[PDB]
Amino acid sequence: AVPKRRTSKTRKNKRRTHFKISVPGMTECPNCEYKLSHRVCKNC
Amino acid sequence: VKRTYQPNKRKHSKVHGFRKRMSTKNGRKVLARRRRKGRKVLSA
Amino acid sequence: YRKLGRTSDQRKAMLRDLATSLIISERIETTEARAKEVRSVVEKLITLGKKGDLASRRNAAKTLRNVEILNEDETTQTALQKLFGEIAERYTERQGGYTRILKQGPRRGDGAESVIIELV
Amino acid sequence: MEAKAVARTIRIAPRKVRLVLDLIRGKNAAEAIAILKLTNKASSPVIEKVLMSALANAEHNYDMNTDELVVKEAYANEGPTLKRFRPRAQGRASAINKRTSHITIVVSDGK
RNA sequence: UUAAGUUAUUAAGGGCGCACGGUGGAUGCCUUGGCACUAGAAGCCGAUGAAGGACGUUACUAACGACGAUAUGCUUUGGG
RNA sequence: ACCGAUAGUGAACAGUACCGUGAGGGAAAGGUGAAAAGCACCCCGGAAGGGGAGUGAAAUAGAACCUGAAACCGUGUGCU
RNA sequence: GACAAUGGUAGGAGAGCGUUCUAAGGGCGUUGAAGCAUGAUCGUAAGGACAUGUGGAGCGCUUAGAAGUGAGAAUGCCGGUGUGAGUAGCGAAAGACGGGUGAGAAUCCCGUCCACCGAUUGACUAAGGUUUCCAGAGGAAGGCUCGUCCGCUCUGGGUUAGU
RNA sequence: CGCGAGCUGGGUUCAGAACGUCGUGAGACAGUUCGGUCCCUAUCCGUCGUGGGCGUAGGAAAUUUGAGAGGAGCUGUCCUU
RNA sequence: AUGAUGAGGUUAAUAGGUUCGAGGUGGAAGCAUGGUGACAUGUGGAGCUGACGAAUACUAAUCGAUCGAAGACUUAAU
Ligand SMILES: CC[C@H]1OC(=O)[C@@](C)(F)C(=O)[C@H](C)[C@@H](O[C@@H]2O[C@H](C)C[C@H](N(C)C)[C@H]2O)[C@](C)(OC)C[C@@H](C)C(=O)[C@H](C)[C@H]2N(CCCCn3cc(-c4cccc(N)c4)nn3)C(=O)O[C@]12C
Ligand SMILES: [K+]
Ligand SMILES: [Mg+2]
Ligand SMILES: [Mg+2]
Ligand SMILES: [Mg+2]
Ligand SMILES: [Mg+2]
Ligand SMILES: [Mg+2]
Ligand SMILES: [Mg+2]
Ligand SMILES: [Mg+2]
Ligand SMILES: [Mg+2]
Ligand SMILES: [Mg+2]
Ligand SMILES: [Mg+2]
Ligand SMILES: [Mg+2]
Ligand SMILES: [Mg+2]
Ligand SMILES: [Mg+2]
Ligand SMILES: [Mg+2]
Ligand SMILES: [Mg+2]
Ligand SMILES: [Mg+2]
Ligand SMILES: [Mg+2]
Ligand SMILES: [Mg+2]
Ligand SMILES: [Mg+2]
Ligand SMILES: [Mg+2]
Ligand SMILES: [Mg+2]
Ligand SMILES: [Mg+2]
Ligand SMILES: [Mg+2]
Ligand SMILES: [Mg+2]
Ligand SMILES: [Mg+2]
Ligand SMILES: [Mg+2]
Ligand SMILES: [Mg+2]
Ligand SMILES: [Mg+2]
Ligand SMILES: [Mg+2]
Ligand SMILES: [Mg+2]
Ligand SMILES: [Mg+2]
Ligand SMILES: [Mg+2]
Ligand SMILES: [Mg+2]
Ligand SMILES: [Mg+2]
Ligand SMILES: [Mg+2]
Ligand SMILES: [Mg+2]
Ligand SMILES: [Mg+2]
Ligand SMILES: [Mg+2]
Ligand SMILES: [Mg+2]
Ligand SMILES: [Mg+2]
Ligand SMILES: [Mg+2]
Ligand SMILES: [Mg+2]
Ligand SMILES: [Zn+2]
Repeated sequence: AVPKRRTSKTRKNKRRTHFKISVPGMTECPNCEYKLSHRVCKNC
Repeated sequence: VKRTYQPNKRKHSKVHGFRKRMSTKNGRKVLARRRRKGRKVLSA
Repeated sequence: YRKLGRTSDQRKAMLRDLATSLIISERIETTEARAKEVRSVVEKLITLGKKGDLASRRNAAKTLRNVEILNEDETTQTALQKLFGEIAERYTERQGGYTRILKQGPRRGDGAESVIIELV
Repeated sequence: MEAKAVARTIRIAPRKVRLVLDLIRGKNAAEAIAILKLTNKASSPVIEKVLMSALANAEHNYDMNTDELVVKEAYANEGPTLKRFRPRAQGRASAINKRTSHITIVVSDGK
């Protein structure tokens, strides 16, 4: 129910290895800057 | 659920007010103690 | 079919509201899942309107809301009348596919995918 | 040269800001702008404003190229923490840390 | 070319060292306030309404000091 | 041959804030600079906040303002 | 020079290190004191220097004197900051769309439709609270999200009795 | 006397009450009787599933050998002889 | 659960719609007729029908972007 020992800096960052976001899937707008793929401009 | 403090202007003044304190020697002792300590509020 | 995070009665009512709003405004912005669900409702309604008979009109009245639409100049009509009038005539020679969905991207408040669904 | 901009005491926890910062570090300015515009995170417009400010510094104060700029440095430091409390059960109060960030962006032409 | 054998390159992340930042308010320096005493004096006021307060008074206005409808002060005698 | 801001009064800025029906309990909180000379003006930004330009001996002395330790949080990488 | 001795708890004995203050002597310091930081330095230990950076006005040395004189543990006291962790939770419920405003809108305004209470989720008195009421302006903090909104902030207003 | 951070809580070491018994008494028991709050968001190892990295001396698509590991393993009745 | 796996991405049946089926329900609405009426009969195995089957590009799978080798050495048979 509770941590028996505190988590070291090393273990914490090891666990955060995969905690990240990825670059959006984006494409240049041929006529109308960049946009999400399969989305309309909605602002151009 | 019902709690202990049920406010009542009249009750509060009659039990803890200035005149009730002046009414007994021990109440006057309370006022003297509070004046000696330098309290802003001496009674209700 | 999708549940849309609602009970059956709530989901049915929301789908009726969305379908009537689409019929009235011809172009609405909603979430992705709601639009994917309502495309079927709206297109089956348009099928009934193309059928045109009295029984089809009453079956359509089971689903449509009772809303009024002020047209060009102070002339009113119901959403059912528009569905069996202008909308049905617009799609006489089109065999299905009366709507399209255009994705807009996430919105600020909850990251939900906003889309436009419009009549074709 | 190098141009810099700093947004101090932004009311977003540094853990969350750094997630977005990691995307644009080392990228070209235009690519970073597109990434920030299309990234769905609360930090994105704050970071975008810091980057725009850095690019404006470049152009106006140092007459830099404005099209050959890269995001040389991008980091978030910890600002002062607003200490708050949430009532819990049994009359107990629990601490809430409303953390802040200092956000820095450095652009450069590489020369 | 094959066979048998040997040994690299990678770092998602981690470790050590170093560099540069942030946070935080220790440390040093400082004193507006204290602490303990010495010497000289004085100790207690009030129905001629006390001690302590409330409410007000400044051109502007919250609090504190001062003042009391003569109110952020009046007269007078000296100093300056 | 007393203290020097966790000390010394509880109180250097308070019997206040706050807690309690009440008697009563009772904090935290000092330092820009020699002088406000407290950053005209330009730029990004709704603002906040910044980068310049100025003031200053010093602005990593810019008011959350002397010094600014450690825990803690980041960025770069020499070896691994 | 040449022989011996030198494990150690409670505990006894001896000799020293360092901190603040005082007296006397002698010195340092804006050509940069204390403090802080770094270093591959010295001493048998406690510990002592030097160099460089930071800092910006006080401080060593010698001899002697006096102590609030040395912390790693007290479920110690106060402060700061971690971990658990982007985890638990975000406090009974029906919303949808259009239009508007705005730097920014699921969350503000307006509209239509839908839905909930209705011996009450309606209306009015009392206690209690004491300006929370109204208008205009705002969005740092507060609001368990957002916020252009607000019982929040700023400015100006508002309570009328012979019954 | 495996197993309550897996469950229950009938019994047993709780405050109420009663009987028998003992004690002057307050009370008590080689006894009995009715009633009587079961908290915890899993950090590490362990276990069940399921992904990412790199390695496997070029890179890849597919088909595979099997070192080794797990699973399975019960039995009745009747007829005939 | 999410990753993952598998079917597809216009040189396309991946999903939705449309049209037609299977199965389910059991006789729609409207109208006519009979009945004072409740109702009944006929039109007519009718109407309706999520997930199942087929056909059909009507709608959506646009454009595009990212990663990804160049085969080390030593000795033997050829
Ligand atoms: C249900 C919550 C309670 O848990 C429990 O009661 C149990 C089920 F968790 C519990 O009985 C645990 C297991 C207990 O520990 C045991 O103690 C034994 C002596 C020994 C044993 N082991 C070591 C052999 C221990 O594990 C004990 C002492 O709690 C009484 C633990 C201690 C730390 C204790 O007192 C704690 C603080 C105890 N407590 C007093 C409750 C006291 C009884 N209570 C009060 C309330 C209540 C109060 C306010 C509002 C509401 N709605 C309810 N509900 N129940 C609370 O307020 O909360 C809890 C946690
Ligand atoms: K019929
Ligand atoms: Mg669903
Ligand atoms: Mg229902
Ligand atoms: Mg409570
Ligand atoms: Mg990496
Ligand atoms: Mg540091
Ligand atoms: Mg005054
Ligand atoms: Mg200090
Ligand atoms: Mg003090
Ligand atoms: Mg400035
Ligand atoms: Mg500036
Ligand atoms: Mg400037
Ligand atoms: Mg400045
Ligand atoms: Mg400095
Ligand atoms: Mg400082
Ligand atoms: Mg010895
Ligand atoms: Mg020996
Ligand atoms: Mg001794
Ligand atoms: Mg000694
Ligand atoms: Mg000594
Ligand atoms: Mg000193
Ligand atoms: Mg001591
Ligand atoms: Mg301790
Ligand atoms: Mg903590
Ligand atoms: Mg944590
Ligand atoms: Mg998560
Ligand atoms: Mg966990
Ligand atoms: Mg979870
Ligand atoms: Mg959750
Ligand atoms: Mg709620
Ligand atoms: Mg109802
Ligand atoms: Mg109001
Ligand atoms: Mg908020
Ligand atoms: Mg207000
Ligand atoms: Mg057992
Ligand atoms: Mg049990
Ligand atoms: Mg157990
Ligand atoms: Mg029991
Ligand atoms: Mg007897
Ligand atoms: Mg029972
Ligand atoms: Mg085998
Ligand atoms: Mg093995
Ligand atoms: Mg058998
Ligand atoms: Zn575009």
